[PDB]
Amino acid sequence: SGFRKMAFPSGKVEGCMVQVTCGTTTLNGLWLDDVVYCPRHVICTSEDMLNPNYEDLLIRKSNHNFLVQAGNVQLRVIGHSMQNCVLKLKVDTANPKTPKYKFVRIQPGQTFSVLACYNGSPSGVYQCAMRHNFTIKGSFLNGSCGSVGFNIDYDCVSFCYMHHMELPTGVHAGTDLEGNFYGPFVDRQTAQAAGTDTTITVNVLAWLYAAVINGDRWFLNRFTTTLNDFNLVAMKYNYEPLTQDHVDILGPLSAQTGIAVLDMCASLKELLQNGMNGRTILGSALLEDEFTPFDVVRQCS
Amino acid sequence: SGFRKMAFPSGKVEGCMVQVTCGTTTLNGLWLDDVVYCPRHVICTSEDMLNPNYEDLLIRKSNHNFLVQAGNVQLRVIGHSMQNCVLKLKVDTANPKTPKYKFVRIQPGQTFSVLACYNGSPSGVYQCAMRHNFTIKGSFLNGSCGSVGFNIDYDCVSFCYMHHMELPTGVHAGTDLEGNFYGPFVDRQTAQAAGTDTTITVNVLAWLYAAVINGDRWFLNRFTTTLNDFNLVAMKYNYEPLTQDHVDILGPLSAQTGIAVLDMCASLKELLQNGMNGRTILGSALLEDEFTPFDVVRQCS
Ligand SMILES: COCCOc1cncc(-n2c(=O)[nH]/c(=N\c3cc4cn(C)nc4cc3Cl)n(Cc3cc(C#N)ccc3C)c2=O)c1
Ligand SMILES: COCCOc1cncc(-n2c(=O)[nH]/c(=N\c3cc4cn(C)nc4cc3Cl)n(Cc3cc(C#N)ccc3C)c2=O)c1
Repeated sequence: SGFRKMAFPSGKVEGCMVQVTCGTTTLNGLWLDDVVYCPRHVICTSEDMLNPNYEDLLIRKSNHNFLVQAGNVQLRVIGHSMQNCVLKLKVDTANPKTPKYKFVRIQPGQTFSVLACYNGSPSGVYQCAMRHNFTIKGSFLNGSCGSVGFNIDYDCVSFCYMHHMELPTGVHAGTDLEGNFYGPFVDRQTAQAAGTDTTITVNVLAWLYAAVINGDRWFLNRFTTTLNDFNLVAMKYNYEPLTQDHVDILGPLSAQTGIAVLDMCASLKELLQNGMNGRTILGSALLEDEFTPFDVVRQCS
Repeated sequence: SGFRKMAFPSGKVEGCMVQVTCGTTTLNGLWLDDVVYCPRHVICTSEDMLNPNYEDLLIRKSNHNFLVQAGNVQLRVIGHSMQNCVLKLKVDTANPKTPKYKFVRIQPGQTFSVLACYNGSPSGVYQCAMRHNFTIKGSFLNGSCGSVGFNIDYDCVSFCYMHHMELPTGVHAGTDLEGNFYGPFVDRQTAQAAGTDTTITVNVLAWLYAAVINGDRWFLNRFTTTLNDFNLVAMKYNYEPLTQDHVDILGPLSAQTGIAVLDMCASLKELLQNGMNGRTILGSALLEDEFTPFDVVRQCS
């Protein structure tokens, strides 16, 4: 029993973190086979960071301008190129610790583990969700750029996020490992703002099922509702509209608990309209939306 | 910016997890140098588990009754002994991945990372705190016995917890790595109950400082209080009494935020007496007590 914000074991990724330095600008990189991936912002000097022309800055560099350190071992850079907002540094040694891996792009509402790193050294691991506005609410300090987000399935690491910057609201923006930003953000020092966000409804319902599996039942009721009346209430509370595919994905949890999906939606409507009255669910006093149905099944089955 | 429940990177521990099987009873073990540590309950058959005499059960075993598997490699058991509630299996191969390590026992209110494992295979990592009643609120399913809790300091893994059982309330009990239980629990199938718990006050104040560092300020006030009037309110809300050593430990966070410790205690008193009024702190609607001052400093500095 129990339900926690659980990350994937981080070892497979720890073995790929390195430090990349260009001049006095430094950040983290990801070493897979004989390639090091990192944010292209590393080629910026202090005066370049406000409004850089990255093609211009890159053509003025050569391989020896990039110092890559894996532990204490310096890796020799033998090629460089730019791929969207990521730099690819070809090195003369293939990383012996390379796991099986994939570069995947994720959808809003999906979760992943983040390995926060500084100076190429991993410091901590936690779970994140990609928000509807394509930001993540991470925990990153100065020097964390190039830290990666990932999921693990059968020894295969699917990398989905590399961290670039913090926005003024304190949330985080980055790219997939192909260098393409999540959301309408650019790697320049402009005051950029995250768009409006919404609550991920299917995740809240998955978490309510997790609560039932773990013995919190107080929010259940004999009421039911229709999908459209539920969505009429969701809209009023800034919740994503629930779709039939969402209902479908919740099928397994519904079966294992014996609470029909639209019944649990009736529960959620009541919770949105009346609050929790000093009561908690799985140790939380608000409705949690950063657990996917898959996350719930993994921890509760 | 940002504040998350952050675990230590788990790789150093992943390299030490193995599976231990005795008859048809199986669980996880920890392989360090040429020794495998695991819960002694593994020597119990189904009929032994209710009321076992472990000395009797152990003397009836020989080395070949223990099957230890590290990945697909079977490790040959060459000695066995019992140390309190842990079994030590000497194997003929020293684990090449052994990190620098220590066996330490922790105090209520201290936190640690848990690497949840099944069949010797790590599945997830999360942060836990040792409660005042010596339980932890973990996330463990059947087969998780032998999973370990740890902290990491400068490449040294301090192991502090090995998981044994779930109590009827769904919280978790286990031992230090010397085999000595945290709390008044025994490794037998008796209905055992966790004693009363309290809220860890110094941790709540540390978390309020984390909130200020991250820009949540709404709960601050010009009020102040004395330690004893604060404690008079704490007692009423089942909070641990705050001591001068706690005030001392909060010194650094107080300095970096410029909010005196007893000022923040005035804030906490107001929060306990009036609640939060639909407002949140660091994304939570209740007062969080599983972050130590050290945890806060690590993530916010
Ligand atoms: C309470 O803490 C508040 C700060 O927290 C943070 C959380 N996440 C990230 C950061 N962060 C950083 O650390 N560096 C950071 N620029 C840098 C500054 C540097 C100074 N030297 C010597 N070398 C440096 C390397 C970088 Cl890259 N930029 C800005 C940024 C980074 C990238 C990338 N890639 C792309 C575009 C931008 C505008 C940032 O946003 C800070
Ligand atoms: C929603 O889930 C509810 C269950 O969640 C859990 C969370 N934590 C732990 C458990 N758990 C388990 O997994 N096994 C478990 N006994 C076992 C049963 C087994 C069957 N075979 C084939 N082999 C087994 C090995 C174990 Cl050890 N015991 C009980 C227990 C274990 C130890 C140890 N060491 C010492 C004393 C006791 C009484 C337990 O409490 C279950």
